[PDB]
Amino acid sequence: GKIATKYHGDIEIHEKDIVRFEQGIPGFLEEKQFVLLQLETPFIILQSVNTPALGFVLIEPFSYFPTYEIDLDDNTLEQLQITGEQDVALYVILTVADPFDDTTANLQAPIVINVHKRLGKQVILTNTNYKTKHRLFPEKVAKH
Repeated sequence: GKIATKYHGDIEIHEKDIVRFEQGIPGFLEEKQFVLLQLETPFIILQSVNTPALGFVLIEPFSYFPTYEIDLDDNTLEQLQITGEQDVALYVILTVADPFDDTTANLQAPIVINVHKRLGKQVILTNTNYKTKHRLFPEKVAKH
């Protein structure tokens, strides 16, 4: 099938490309089908198959946040059929700034995918030190 996208133009996608988010994503419960499209960069677009403008910029968190450590709740593990960490790909969503060096990531709400089962969820971590905005880069502007 063919879809429109935010960053890639019109593309052809296969059924086996689709990751199903059975609960949608927070704010958009009706958005249950996404494809992951590499920004030809360490960046991947979480692209809705139904709504072209709904395309989020993702990174794999450890590339910028090497100590990122989360503990998924039992309900999420069941919903995504996760048996161990080998089943899982993790991503965090960026809030892209201009200039890019001011970009932040939401470490509180990672995207969690069981890759081989093609199932996804955005998990909101409630028990943790992580916040909605963590800079990807150290501060450059001088400060007292």
